[PDB]
Amino acid sequence: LQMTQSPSFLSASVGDRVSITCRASQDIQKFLAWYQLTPGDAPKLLMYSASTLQSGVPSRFSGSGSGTEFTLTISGLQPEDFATYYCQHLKRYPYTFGQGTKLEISRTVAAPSVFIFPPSDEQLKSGTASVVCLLNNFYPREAKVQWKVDNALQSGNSQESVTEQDNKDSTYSLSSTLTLSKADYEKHKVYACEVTHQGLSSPVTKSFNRGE
Amino acid sequence: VQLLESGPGVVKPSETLSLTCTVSGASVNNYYWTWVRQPPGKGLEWIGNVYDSGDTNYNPSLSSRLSLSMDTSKNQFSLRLSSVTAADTATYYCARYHRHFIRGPLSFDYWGRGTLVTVSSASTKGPSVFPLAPSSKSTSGGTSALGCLVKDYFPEPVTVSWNSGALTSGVHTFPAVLQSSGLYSLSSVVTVPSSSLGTQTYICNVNHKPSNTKVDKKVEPKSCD
Repeated sequence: LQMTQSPSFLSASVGDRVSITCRASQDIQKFLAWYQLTPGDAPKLLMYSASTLQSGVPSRFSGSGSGTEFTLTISGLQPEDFATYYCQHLKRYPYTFGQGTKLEISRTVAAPSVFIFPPSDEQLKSGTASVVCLLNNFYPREAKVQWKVDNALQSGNSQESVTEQDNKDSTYSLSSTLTLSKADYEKHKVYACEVTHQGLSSPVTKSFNRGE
Repeated sequence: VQLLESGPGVVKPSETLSLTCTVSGASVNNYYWTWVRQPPGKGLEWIGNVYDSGDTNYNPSLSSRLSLSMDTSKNQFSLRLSSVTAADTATYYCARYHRHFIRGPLSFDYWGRGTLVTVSSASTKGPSVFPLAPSSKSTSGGTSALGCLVKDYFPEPVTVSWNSGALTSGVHTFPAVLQSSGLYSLSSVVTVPSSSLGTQTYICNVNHKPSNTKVDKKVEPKSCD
Protein backbone atom coordinates (compact mmCIF):
# COMPACT_ATOMS: atom_id res chain seq x y z
CA LEU A 1 0.00 0.00 0.00
CA GLN A 2 1.69 3.21 -1.13
CA MET A 3 1.07 6.88 -0.49
CA THR A 4 1.83 9.36 -3.25
CA GLN A 5 2.16 13.08 -2.70
CA SER A 6 1.85 15.89 -5.22
CA PRO A 7 3.27 18.32 -5.85
CA SER A 8 6.71 17.19 -4.62
CA PHE A 9 7.83 20.81 -4.65
CA LEU A 10 5.54 23.83 -4.43
CA SER A 11 6.49 27.51 -4.46
CA ALA A 12 4.19 30.14 -2.99
CA SER A 13 4.14 33.57 -1.43
CA VAL A 14 3.64 34.35 2.23
CA GLY A 15 -0.07 34.81 2.73
CA ASP A 16 -1.21 32.47 -0.03
CA ARG A 17 -3.69 29.64 0.49
CA VAL A 18 -2.00 26.48 -0.74
CA SER A 19 -3.19 22.89 -0.90
CA ILE A 20 -1.20 19.65 -0.92
CA THR A 21 -2.79 16.35 -1.91
CA CYS A 22 -2.09 12.78 -0.80
CA ARG A 23 -3.44 9.75 -2.64
CA ALA A 24 -3.53 6.13 -1.49
CA SER A 25 -2.97 3.01 -3.62
CA GLN A 26 -5.95 1.56 -1.76
CA ASP A 27 -8.89 2.68 0.40
CA ILE A 28 -7.75 3.63 3.92
CA GLN A 29 -10.95 5.44 5.00
CA LYS A 30 -9.75 8.14 7.42
CA PHE A 31 -6.60 6.51 8.78
CA LEU A 32 -4.33 9.25 7.49
CA ALA A 33 -2.11 11.78 9.27
CA TRP A 34 -0.01 14.76 8.20
CA TYR A 35 3.34 15.98 9.49
CA GLN A 36 5.56 19.03 9.20
CA LEU A 37 9.32 18.56 9.06
CA THR A 38 11.66 21.49 9.38
CA PRO A 39 15.33 20.40 9.59
CA GLY A 40 16.59 20.80 13.12
CA ASP A 41 13.22 20.29 14.76
CA ALA A 42 11.43 17.11 15.72
CA PRO A 43 8.64 16.21 13.27
CA LYS A 44 5.35 17.86 14.24
CA LEU A 45 1.95 16.18 13.95
CA LEU A 46 -0.53 18.56 12.38
CA MET A 47 -3.48 16.40 11.44
CA TYR A 48 -4.84 12.89 12.01
CA SER A 49 -7.97 10.96 11.09
CA ALA A 50 -7.70 13.11 7.95
CA SER A 51 -9.39 16.22 9.32
CA THR A 52 -8.77 16.45 13.05
CA LEU A 53 -6.46 19.34 13.83
CA GLN A 54 -3.69 18.38 16.27
CA SER A 55 -3.64 20.12 19.65
CA GLY A 56 -1.60 23.30 19.38
CA VAL A 57 -1.65 23.77 15.62
CA PRO A 58 -2.83 27.04 14.01
CA SER A 59 -6.29 26.75 12.46
CA ARG A 60 -4.97 27.92 9.11
CA PHE A 61 -4.15 24.22 8.74
CA SER A 62 -7.01 22.00 7.71
CA GLY A 63 -7.42 18.50 6.32
CA SER A 64 -10.10 16.82 4.23
CA GLY A 65 -10.74 13.68 2.25
CA SER A 66 -11.42 10.03 2.89
CA GLY A 67 -10.84 6.93 0.81
CA THR A 68 -7.96 7.43 -1.61
CA GLU A 69 -7.70 11.20 -1.80
CA PHE A 70 -6.96 13.57 1.07
CA THR A 71 -6.06 17.25 1.16
CA LEU A 72 -4.00 19.36 3.54
CA THR A 73 -4.71 23.05 3.14
CA ILE A 74 -2.92 26.06 4.57
CA SER A 75 -4.56 29.48 4.61
CA GLY A 76 -2.18 32.41 4.74
CA LEU A 77 1.20 30.71 4.57
CA GLN A 78 3.48 31.96 7.32
CA PRO A 79 7.26 32.25 7.00
CA GLU A 80 7.53 29.11 9.12
CA ASP A 81 4.94 27.14 7.17
CA PHE A 82 7.53 26.83 4.44
CA ALA A 83 8.92 23.37 5.15
CA THR A 84 8.33 19.81 4.03
CA TYR A 85 5.09 17.89 4.54
CA TYR A 86 4.42 14.16 4.74
CA CYS A 87 1.18 12.23 4.95
CA GLN A 88 0.90 8.74 6.45
CA HIS A 89 -1.70 6.01 6.46
CA LEU A 90 -2.44 3.77 9.42
CA LYS A 91 -4.78 1.29 7.75
CA ARG A 92 -2.53 -1.72 8.43
CA TYR A 93 1.14 -2.65 8.72
CA PRO A 94 3.44 -1.81 7.17
CA TYR A 95 2.47 1.86 7.68
CA THR A 96 3.95 4.12 4.99
CA PHE A 97 4.43 7.82 4.20
CA GLY A 98 4.18 9.88 1.05
CA GLN A 99 7.46 11.02 -0.51
CA GLY A 100 6.85 14.44 1.02
CA THR A 101 6.21 17.94 -0.34
CA LYS A 102 8.77 20.72 0.01
CA LEU A 103 7.32 24.22 0.11
CA GLU A 104 9.62 27.17 -0.62
CA ILE A 105 9.08 30.93 -1.14
CA SER A 106 8.86 32.35 -4.65
CA ARG A 107 10.57 35.61 -5.55
CA THR A 108 12.20 37.49 -8.43
CA VAL A 109 14.95 35.82 -10.43
CA ALA A 110 18.39 36.78 -9.11
CA ALA A 111 21.65 35.78 -10.80
CA PRO A 112 24.38 34.58 -8.43
CA SER A 113 27.43 36.61 -7.62
CA VAL A 114 30.29 34.35 -8.71
CA PHE A 115 33.53 34.51 -6.74
CA ILE A 116 36.48 32.19 -7.06
CA PHE A 117 39.04 31.24 -4.42
CA PRO A 118 42.29 29.63 -5.58
CA PRO A 119 43.92 27.13 -3.19
CA SER A 120 45.71 28.55 -0.16
CA ASP A 121 49.49 28.37 -0.03
CA GLU A 122 48.97 26.46 3.22
CA GLN A 123 47.02 23.62 1.61
CA LEU A 124 49.46 23.31 -1.28
CA LYS A 125 52.20 22.35 1.21
CA SER A 126 50.46 18.98 1.72
CA GLY A 127 50.10 18.17 -1.97
CA THR A 128 46.51 18.75 -3.06
CA ALA A 129 44.78 21.92 -4.27
CA SER A 130 41.17 22.90 -3.61
CA VAL A 131 39.84 25.64 -5.87
CA VAL A 132 36.48 26.95 -4.71
CA CYS A 133 33.73 28.61 -6.69
CA LEU A 134 31.03 30.51 -4.83
CA LEU A 135 27.63 31.40 -6.26
CA ASN A 136 26.11 33.76 -3.72
CA ASN A 137 22.45 34.66 -3.16
CA PHE A 138 20.62 33.55 -6.32
CA TYR A 139 17.12 32.47 -7.35
CA PRO A 140 15.80 30.06 -8.61
CA ARG A 141 17.75 27.32 -6.85
CA GLU A 142 18.54 25.62 -10.16
CA ALA A 143 22.14 26.23 -11.16
CA LYS A 144 24.89 24.33 -12.95
CA VAL A 145 28.63 24.71 -12.44
CA GLN A 146 31.44 23.52 -14.69
CA TRP A 147 35.17 23.75 -14.04
CA LYS A 148 37.55 24.39 -16.91
CA VAL A 149 41.33 24.05 -16.46
CA ASP A 150 43.10 25.78 -19.35
CA ASN A 151 39.70 25.59 -21.06
CA ALA A 152 39.54 21.79 -20.87
CA LEU A 153 36.17 20.86 -19.36
CA GLN A 154 36.43 19.10 -16.03
CA SER A 155 34.44 16.13 -14.83
CA GLY A 156 34.43 13.91 -11.75
CA ASN A 157 36.96 15.91 -9.77
CA SER A 158 34.51 18.32 -8.17
CA GLN A 159 31.73 18.30 -5.56
CA GLU A 160 29.20 20.93 -4.51
CA SER A 161 26.32 21.84 -2.22
CA VAL A 162 23.58 24.47 -1.91
CA THR A 163 22.15 26.08 1.22
CA GLU A 164 18.45 26.10 2.02
CA GLN A 165 16.50 29.16 0.91
CA ASP A 166 17.59 32.05 3.13
CA ASN A 167 15.08 33.24 5.73
CA LYS A 168 15.67 36.93 4.85
CA ASP A 169 15.96 37.30 1.05
CA SER A 170 14.65 33.89 -0.09
CA THR A 171 17.84 33.43 -2.12
CA TYR A 172 19.98 30.32 -2.35
CA SER A 173 23.78 30.05 -2.29
CA LEU A 174 26.07 27.39 -3.83
CA SER A 175 29.60 26.14 -3.13
CA SER A 176 31.63 24.12 -5.63
CA THR A 177 35.09 22.62 -5.12
CA LEU A 178 37.68 21.54 -7.67
CA THR A 179 40.05 19.06 -6.03
CA LEU A 180 43.29 18.53 -7.95
CA SER A 181 46.71 17.27 -6.91
CA LYS A 182 49.50 19.72 -6.19
CA ALA A 183 51.43 18.62 -9.28
CA ASP A 184 48.27 18.79 -11.40
CA TYR A 185 47.65 22.31 -10.13
CA GLU A 186 51.12 23.64 -10.79
CA LYS A 187 50.76 22.19 -14.29
CA HIS A 188 48.12 24.66 -15.51
CA LYS A 189 47.42 28.39 -15.50
CA VAL A 190 43.73 29.09 -16.04
CA TYR A 191 41.20 27.82 -13.50
CA ALA A 192 37.72 28.69 -14.70
CA CYS A 193 34.32 28.40 -13.04
CA GLU A 194 31.52 28.40 -15.62
CA VAL A 195 28.14 29.20 -14.07
CA THR A 196 24.79 28.52 -15.76
CA HIS A 197 21.73 30.23 -14.24
CA GLN A 198 18.39 31.64 -15.31
CA GLY A 199 19.44 35.18 -14.40
CA LEU A 200 22.47 34.87 -16.67
CA SER A 201 21.50 35.17 -20.35
CA SER A 202 24.55 33.06 -21.07
CA PRO A 203 26.94 31.07 -18.82
CA VAL A 204 29.33 33.39 -17.04
CA THR A 205 32.95 32.51 -16.47
CA LYS A 206 34.97 33.72 -13.51
CA SER A 207 38.55 32.55 -13.50
CA PHE A 208 42.06 33.50 -12.51
CA ASN A 209 45.64 32.73 -13.50
CA ARG A 210 47.74 30.57 -11.18
CA GLY A 211 50.55 32.64 -9.68
CA GLU A 212 49.25 36.07 -10.67
CA VAL B 1 6.18 14.01 28.46
CA GLN B 2 9.45 14.07 26.53
CA LEU B 3 11.44 11.74 24.28
CA LEU B 4 15.23 11.85 23.93
CA GLU B 5 17.17 9.40 21.79
CA SER B 6 20.77 8.36 22.30
CA GLY B 7 23.21 5.96 20.65
CA PRO B 8 26.28 6.06 18.38
CA GLY B 9 26.57 8.60 15.60
CA VAL B 10 28.69 6.10 13.70
CA VAL B 11 28.36 2.33 13.29
CA LYS B 12 30.92 0.17 11.51
CA PRO B 13 29.33 -1.85 8.69
CA SER B 14 28.22 -5.44 9.37
CA GLU B 15 28.02 -4.61 13.09
CA THR B 16 24.90 -4.18 15.19
CA LEU B 17 23.38 -0.77 15.88
CA SER B 18 21.78 0.03 19.23
CA LEU B 19 19.59 3.12 19.53
CA THR B 20 17.80 4.02 22.80
CA CYS B 21 14.98 6.42 23.66
CA THR B 22 14.57 7.75 27.17
CA VAL B 23 11.10 8.86 28.19
CA SER B 24 9.96 11.48 30.68
CA GLY B 25 6.58 12.55 31.95
CA ALA B 26 5.23 9.06 31.32
CA SER B 27 5.70 5.37 32.10
CA VAL B 28 6.91 3.45 29.05
CA ASN B 29 4.75 0.46 29.95
CA ASN B 30 1.49 2.45 29.68
CA TYR B 31 1.90 3.44 26.02
CA TYR B 32 2.92 2.20 22.59
CA TRP B 33 6.05 3.56 20.88
CA THR B 34 7.71 3.44 17.45
CA TRP B 35 10.86 4.17 15.42
CA VAL B 36 11.04 5.99 12.07
CA ARG B 37 14.15 6.63 9.96
CA GLN B 38 14.90 9.20 7.30
CA PRO B 39 17.61 8.05 4.88
CA PRO B 40 19.09 11.24 3.43
CA GLY B 41 17.70 11.35 -0.09
CA LYS B 42 14.56 9.35 0.71
CA GLY B 43 11.60 10.26 2.88
CA LEU B 44 10.24 8.56 5.97
CA GLU B 45 10.27 4.87 6.76
CA TRP B 46 8.35 3.16 9.55
CA ILE B 47 10.75 0.75 11.27
CA GLY B 48 8.50 -0.99 13.78
CA ASN B 49 6.60 -0.74 17.06
CA VAL B 50 7.04 -1.76 20.67
CA TYR B 51 4.25 -2.57 23.12
CA ASP B 52 3.85 -4.01 26.58
CA SER B 53 2.38 -7.19 25.07
CA GLY B 54 5.60 -7.73 23.15
CA ASP B 55 3.66 -8.09 19.89
CA THR B 56 5.74 -8.08 16.70
CA ASN B 57 4.87 -5.33 14.24
CA TYR B 58 7.98 -4.58 12.22
CA ASN B 59 8.53 -3.44 8.67
CA PRO B 60 9.08 -6.47 6.39
CA SER B 61 12.08 -4.73 4.84
CA LEU B 62 13.90 -4.86 8.21
CA SER B 63 12.15 -7.68 10.00
CA SER B 64 15.08 -10.11 9.62
CA ARG B 65 17.61 -7.80 11.33
CA LEU B 66 15.43 -5.75 13.64
CA SER B 67 14.63 -6.14 17.31
CA LEU B 68 12.65 -3.62 19.39
CA SER B 69 12.09 -3.67 23.14
CA MET B 70 11.20 -1.86 26.33
CA ASP B 71 13.01 -1.60 29.69
CA THR B 72 10.55 -0.52 32.37
CA SER B 73 13.20 -0.13 35.08
CA LYS B 74 15.07 2.49 33.07
CA ASN B 75 11.85 3.77 31.44
CA GLN B 76 13.20 3.38 27.85
CA PHE B 77 12.47 1.52 24.63
CA SER B 78 15.13 0.61 22.10
CA LEU B 79 16.11 -0.49 18.65
CA ARG B 80 18.57 -3.21 17.66
CA LEU B 81 19.65 -3.41 14.03
CA SER B 82 22.02 -6.18 12.98
CA SER B 83 24.23 -6.29 9.87
CA VAL B 84 24.09 -2.59 9.06
CA THR B 85 25.17 -1.40 5.62
CA ALA B 86 25.38 2.03 3.99
CA ALA B 87 21.68 1.63 3.22
CA ASP B 88 20.98 1.91 6.96
CA THR B 89 22.52 5.37 7.20
CA ALA B 90 19.88 7.84 8.35
CA THR B 91 18.56 10.06 11.10
CA TYR B 92 16.46 7.89 13.38
CA TYR B 93 13.44 9.14 15.32
CA CYS B 94 11.50 7.62 18.22
CA ALA B 95 7.87 8.48 18.90
CA ARG B 96 4.59 7.53 20.53
CA TYR B 97 2.26 5.29 18.53
CA HIS B 98 -0.96 7.04 19.52
CA ARG B 99 -3.91 4.66 19.40
CA HIS B 100 -7.46 4.63 20.80
CA PHE B 101 -8.83 1.22 21.84
CA ILE B 102 -12.15 1.74 20.03
CA ARG B 103 -11.24 4.13 17.19
CA GLY B 104 -7.93 2.38 16.47
CA PRO B 105 -4.67 3.85 15.13
CA LEU B 106 -4.55 7.68 15.27
CA SER B 107 -0.97 8.88 14.73
CA PHE B 108 2.63 9.26 15.84
CA ASP B 109 2.04 12.31 18.05
CA TYR B 110 5.19 12.80 20.13
CA TRP B 111 8.49 12.62 18.26
CA GLY B 112 12.10 12.76 19.39
CA ARG B 113 14.47 15.21 17.72
CA GLY B 114 16.25 12.22 16.18
CA THR B 115 19.92 11.28 15.81
CA LEU B 116 21.99 10.83 12.67
CA VAL B 117 23.39 7.32 12.30
CA THR B 118 26.13 7.08 9.69
CA VAL B 119 27.33 3.59 8.72
CA SER B 120 31.06 3.92 7.97
CA SER B 121 34.41 2.18 8.46
CA ALA B 122 36.09 5.60 8.43
CA SER B 123 38.26 6.53 11.42
CA THR B 124 37.40 9.57 13.55
CA LYS B 125 39.42 12.54 12.33
CA GLY B 126 39.73 16.28 12.85
CA PRO B 127 39.44 18.82 10.01
CA SER B 128 42.12 20.92 8.45
CA VAL B 129 40.83 24.45 7.92
CA PHE B 130 42.10 26.50 4.97
CA PRO B 131 41.28 30.13 4.22
CA LEU B 132 39.08 31.35 1.43
CA ALA B 133 40.76 34.74 1.27
CA PRO B 134 38.98 37.87 0.04
CA SER B 135 40.50 39.30 -3.12
CA SER B 136 39.73 41.11 -6.33
CA LYS B 137 38.33 37.75 -7.44
CA SER B 138 35.74 37.66 -4.67
CA THR B 139 34.68 41.31 -4.72
CA SER B 140 31.75 43.09 -6.37
CA GLY B 141 30.71 46.64 -5.58
CA GLY B 142 31.59 47.45 -1.99
CA THR B 143 31.16 43.85 -0.92
CA SER B 144 33.83 41.17 -0.56
CA ALA B 145 33.41 37.49 0.24
CA LEU B 146 35.73 35.40 2.43
CA GLY B 147 35.46 32.09 4.28
CA CYS B 148 36.99 28.81 5.46
CA LEU B 149 37.47 25.39 3.93
CA VAL B 150 36.96 22.64 6.52
CA LYS B 151 38.54 19.72 4.65
CA ASP B 152 39.01 16.03 5.43
CA TYR B 153 37.13 15.27 8.65
CA PHE B 154 35.04 12.41 9.99
CA PRO B 155 32.37 11.95 10.99
CA GLU B 156 29.76 14.69 10.98
CA PRO B 157 29.12 17.20 12.32
CA VAL B 158 31.33 20.28 12.52
CA THR B 159 30.06 23.69 13.45
CA VAL B 160 31.43 27.01 12.24
CA SER B 161 31.11 30.54 13.60
CA TRP B 162 32.79 33.83 12.82
CA ASN B 163 34.41 36.19 15.28
CA SER B 164 33.28 33.95 18.12
CA GLY B 165 29.64 34.34 17.16
CA ALA B 166 29.91 38.12 16.80
CA LEU B 167 29.54 37.97 12.99
CA THR B 168 26.41 36.20 11.71
CA SER B 169 25.09 38.56 9.07
CA GLY B 170 25.73 37.35 5.53
CA VAL B 171 27.19 34.07 6.75
CA HIS B 172 26.70 30.90 4.69
CA THR B 173 27.85 27.54 6.02
CA PHE B 174 27.23 24.96 3.33
CA PRO B 175 26.03 21.38 3.67
CA ALA B 176 29.10 19.14 3.89
CA VAL B 177 30.05 16.77 1.10
CA LEU B 178 31.48 13.26 1.41
CA GLN B 179 34.66 12.70 -0.57
CA SER B 180 35.65 9.31 -2.01
CA SER B 181 38.24 9.38 0.77
CA GLY B 182 35.34 8.71 3.08
CA LEU B 183 36.01 12.08 4.74
CA TYR B 184 33.72 15.11 4.87
CA SER B 185 34.43 18.64 3.67
CA LEU B 186 32.32 21.78 3.89
CA SER B 187 32.76 25.48 3.52
CA SER B 188 31.52 28.50 5.38
CA VAL B 189 31.67 31.95 3.84
CA VAL B 190 30.63 35.49 4.62
CA THR B 191 30.27 38.64 2.56
CA VAL B 192 31.57 41.74 4.29
CA PRO B 193 32.10 45.39 3.36
CA SER B 194 35.20 45.62 1.16
CA SER B 195 36.33 48.74 2.98
CA SER B 196 36.70 46.99 6.34
CA LEU B 197 38.94 44.42 4.67
CA GLY B 198 42.05 46.07 6.01
CA THR B 199 40.82 47.02 9.46
CA GLN B 200 38.45 44.30 10.68
CA THR B 201 39.84 40.95 11.75
CA TYR B 202 37.94 37.95 10.37
CA ILE B 203 38.31 34.56 12.05
CA CYS B 204 36.23 31.43 11.52
CA ASN B 205 35.85 29.24 14.63
CA VAL B 206 35.74 25.56 13.68
CA ASN B 207 34.75 22.89 16.15
CA HIS B 208 34.56 19.10 15.62
CA LYS B 209 33.75 17.39 18.94
CA PRO B 210 33.96 13.79 17.69
CA SER B 211 37.73 14.31 17.45
CA ASN B 212 38.03 17.15 19.97
CA THR B 213 39.37 19.45 17.26
CA LYS B 214 39.01 23.18 17.85
CA VAL B 215 40.50 25.38 15.11
CA ASP B 216 40.43 29.17 14.88
CA LYS B 217 41.65 30.47 11.52
CA LYS B 218 42.26 34.07 10.60
CA VAL B 219 41.37 35.03 7.04
CA GLU B 220 43.61 37.77 5.56
CA PRO B 221 43.05 39.60 2.24
CA LYS B 222 45.16 38.44 -0.71
CA SER B 223 46.41 40.90 -3.33
CA CYS B 224 49.65 42.15 -4.91
CA ASP B 225 49.97 44.79 -2.16
